[PDB]
Amino acid sequence: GAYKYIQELWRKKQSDVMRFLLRVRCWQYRQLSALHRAPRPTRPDKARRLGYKAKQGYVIYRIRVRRGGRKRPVPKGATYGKPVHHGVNQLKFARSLQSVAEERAGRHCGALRVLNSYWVGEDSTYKFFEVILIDPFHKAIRRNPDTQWITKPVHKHREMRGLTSAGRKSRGLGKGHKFHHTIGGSRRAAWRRRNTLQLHRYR
Amino acid sequence: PSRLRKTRKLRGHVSHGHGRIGKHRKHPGGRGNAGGMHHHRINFDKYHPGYFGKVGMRHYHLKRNQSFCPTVNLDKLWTLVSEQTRVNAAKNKTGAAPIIDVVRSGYYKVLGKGKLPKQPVIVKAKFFSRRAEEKIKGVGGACVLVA
Amino acid sequence: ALRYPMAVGLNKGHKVTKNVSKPRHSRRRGRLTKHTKFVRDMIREVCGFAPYERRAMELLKVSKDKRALKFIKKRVGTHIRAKRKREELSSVLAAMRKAAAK
Amino acid sequence: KTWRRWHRRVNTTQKRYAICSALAASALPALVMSKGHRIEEVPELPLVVEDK
Amino acid sequence: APSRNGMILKPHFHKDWQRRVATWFNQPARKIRRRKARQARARRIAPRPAAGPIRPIVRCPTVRYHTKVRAGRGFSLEELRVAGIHKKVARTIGISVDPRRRNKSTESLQANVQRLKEYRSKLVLFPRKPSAPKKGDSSAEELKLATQLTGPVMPIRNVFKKEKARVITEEEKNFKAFASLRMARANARLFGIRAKRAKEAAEQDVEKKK
RNA sequence: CUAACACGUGCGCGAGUCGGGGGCUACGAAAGCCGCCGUGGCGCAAUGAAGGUGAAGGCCGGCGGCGCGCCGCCGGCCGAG
RNA sequence: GGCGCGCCGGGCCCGGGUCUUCCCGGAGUCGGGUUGCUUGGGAAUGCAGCCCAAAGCGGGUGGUAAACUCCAUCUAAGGCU
RNA sequence: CAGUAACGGCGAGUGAACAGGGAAGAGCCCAGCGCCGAAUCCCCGCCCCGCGGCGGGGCGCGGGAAAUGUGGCGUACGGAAG
Ligand SMILES: [Mg+2]
Ligand SMILES: [Mg+2]
Ligand SMILES: [Mg+2]
Ligand SMILES: [Mg+2]
Ligand SMILES: [Mg+2]
Ligand SMILES: [Mg+2]
Ligand SMILES: [Mg+2]
Ligand SMILES: [Mg+2]
Ligand SMILES: [Mg+2]
Ligand SMILES: [Mg+2]
Ligand SMILES: [Mg+2]
Ligand SMILES: [Mg+2]
Ligand SMILES: [Mg+2]
Ligand SMILES: [Mg+2]
Ligand SMILES: [Mg+2]
Ligand SMILES: [Mg+2]
Ligand SMILES: [Mg+2]
Ligand SMILES: [Mg+2]
Ligand SMILES: [Mg+2]
Ligand SMILES: [Mg+2]
Ligand SMILES: [Mg+2]
Ligand SMILES: [Mg+2]
Ligand SMILES: [Mg+2]
Ligand SMILES: [Mg+2]
Ligand SMILES: [Mg+2]
Ligand SMILES: [Mg+2]
Repeated sequence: GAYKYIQELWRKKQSDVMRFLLRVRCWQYRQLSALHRAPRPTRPDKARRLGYKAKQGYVIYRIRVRRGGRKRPVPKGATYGKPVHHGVNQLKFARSLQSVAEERAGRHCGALRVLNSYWVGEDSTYKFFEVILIDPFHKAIRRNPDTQWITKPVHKHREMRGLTSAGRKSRGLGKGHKFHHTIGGSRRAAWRRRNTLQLHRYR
Repeated sequence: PSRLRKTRKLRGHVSHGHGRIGKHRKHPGGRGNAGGMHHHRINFDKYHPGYFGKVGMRHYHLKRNQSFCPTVNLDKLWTLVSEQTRVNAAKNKTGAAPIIDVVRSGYYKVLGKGKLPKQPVIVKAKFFSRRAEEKIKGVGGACVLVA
Repeated sequence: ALRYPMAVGLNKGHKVTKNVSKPRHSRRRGRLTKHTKFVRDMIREVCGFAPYERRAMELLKVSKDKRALKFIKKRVGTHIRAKRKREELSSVLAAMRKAAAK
Repeated sequence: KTWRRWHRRVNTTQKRYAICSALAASALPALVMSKGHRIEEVPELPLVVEDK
Repeated sequence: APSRNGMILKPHFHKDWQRRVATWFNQPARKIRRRKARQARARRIAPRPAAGPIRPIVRCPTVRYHTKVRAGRGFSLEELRVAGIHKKVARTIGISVDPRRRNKSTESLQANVQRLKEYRSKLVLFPRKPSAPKKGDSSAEELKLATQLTGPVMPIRNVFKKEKARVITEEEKNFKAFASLRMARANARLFGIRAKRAKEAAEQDVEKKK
């Protein structure tokens, strides 16, 4: 099948063929606006890996997030307090640019539901991402029993609770000995279970 | 019961059992265990020696189940098995020694403290002291290992 | 002598007859398939090589293997991936030498 | 606060001691009248009635 | 300000703990709610075992507990395929399966296979349609004598084999157990460097001969 | 007032002890019961940084070992200052 | 409303064992360097920015950095419950 | 487990997990590799039924989606075909 060939093709990003393609697509996507609808994926294999099926109701946006860290949004210097919290410009944000790219399109289309997202191009000052979305009130998915799970009202705005593949990876979430501080639902549920007194009746 | 407590006798007494010269102020010596090396050094060295400083090797992912090896002494060795076995061992003219599995009772290691009564045994354990196994040899009896 | 099973020692542990089960099917993930090899070498002849990989080939041609190892280790990370990339580049230079000699 | 220690736990053996003492004192005639039950016409106060 | 003598101690009440406190005054409310839910489930699965499916003999890991035997997650599918029970039909007829468990041994596998066969001898499978019976099915007069059992199905006992009082052989009274333990400790501790020094002595003898 | 600790007192049991978590059967959200629910806590063992080790002995007979009259190893006896 | 039965109509014509031959995996992602935050996680537990950026008897984990060397263990970079 | 391993001007303070006992208990689905004449889906028009959770069937040389891949089998417990 062609998808194994184009998967191994997109794996060789340092090659001259894919380097030419990445810089041409990056030129075009940098010229074009910030959040516009792509008509069809640039990565048809990767979209199928992440969940996209070419049927009526799945909508692909490519959006650019402005690349870089996160300096502290504070007047001039003047973060008032102890010299621990005097950091301004070398601070880094807890979530990733791909998750920010998911939630910007998920907020721009509040009717639709962000399924997942992937990488298309980058330069020194932008990252581009194709976030793929699902129209949850279309009858080509509300009559399909293996994708009507997203039409349920529980999964409203997965991108902003951080339930996607790139929104998940900043929660410290997983099995192991590496992820002791998130057992329970989250690193807040872990903290909340640990910092309570179970004052019983009898004691 | 507040009916029995001290504050019922300290009504009318204008300092409530804390003094007029030195009033009951809030935290006169610092909160908690404060001032270990500075102004309570006399207390922490007359009553808690060794409290300050590091000693010994740091062992990071310690698991208290790897080092599980509970001990039993020989004077309570016969308390593992019911009385009928040792009575029949005292009555047996064959020389059939009773078999005692200490791991079944829940002690991995046998140490030898007390006097052990003079009738044979087959003591099977997971570890042995030097003195314990030779007390078992001195009563005349075998030390079977088990993993 | 007596050889009781002991909790400590060279052959420590309780004696249990180990059965021979066929391995689980998750364990073969990454064992190279003929079709996958035929895809990957074709993709390499379509694309070519990375710039650091061709510069490491340029180091291996002039037989300075040690700084080529250090270069590949600095570019890819671990020393195991460094030696694996070294032996694959040595194989592609061995193929290029025999192809230019034949 | 609500987390005042409202409850008390008692050992099982002296919970049993207590009801044994209550039952055993419910058989003495002086210890029932001093509790207050007007009893003086009862046939016998460890009083067993028919199973019917 | 510590007094004369006592433990110097670390109470973890420096945080704001009164906001996050769990009072347990709904303890008997949950101990009524759980048994109401349990009675409702035991009425809902009407002849089926009230505890649930059957769960296998397992050994604990981790040296402290390996003498004991627990109930496990589910019967391993290696332990199913040699008992003759299909991996999908087991969970239908009431046999818990997990595919994650290996089988390092043979004694445990034979015990779980014997346990599955002893279970399969005891289940009373009702017909899937009550009028017409089928082949994989129990007899009609056994259907009236079915009832829910309480507690775990075939409860796991931790049974010990008692040895009889042997006569001590002279071969057993020469077993120096402490010195044997200590010699085993030293051999297991030193086994690598013995072989390394044997290796270097071998190639230095090659150096002296060649 | 809650929690931890220390000591003194009263109560039950006692080398054990405790169901506090779970379960089974108006007052009662109580009370009873479990024991192949003692898992577990504390205690019954200490010491060492650690590998670790881990809490009386005595007597008899035989075999300058001789220029252990002192036992290496066994059979018997007394036995825990 | 639920568990109960009968009828019409519609979907589906469905399984197991043995042998032979084939086939099998998620990439600017893992990982590495550095910086900042966080963690009990200590020669770096997790998260993120930038730079380098893979492999397929491969990759991760095996709580002290690293090289050789066997073992054990799961199968990431997709999704529901 | 445990106020433990550990962290901390190793000062004050901070501080989990594995194991065991319980409550509950349930597992699964794609992309890929493939094979089946796109075998798949949406909408409008007419007829029959029901229609206050717009659905079931029949007819459309009626319109689109989709080969830049929909459906059926199939997913690491292996799987497909003969
Ligand atoms: Mg500060
Ligand atoms: Mg979820
Ligand atoms: Mg990551
Ligand atoms: Mg006065
Ligand atoms: Mg006073
Ligand atoms: Mg005054
Ligand atoms: Mg004062
Ligand atoms: Mg004064
Ligand atoms: Mg005060
Ligand atoms: Mg000073
Ligand atoms: Mg004072
Ligand atoms: Mg005091
Ligand atoms: Mg006292
Ligand atoms: Mg403790
Ligand atoms: Mg911060
Ligand atoms: Mg933060
Ligand atoms: Mg911090
Ligand atoms: Mg190590
Ligand atoms: Mg996966
Ligand atoms: Mg997953
Ligand atoms: Mg200091
Ligand atoms: Mg903190
Ligand atoms: Mg656990
Ligand atoms: Mg249960
Ligand atoms: Mg499917
Ligand atoms: Mg397909």
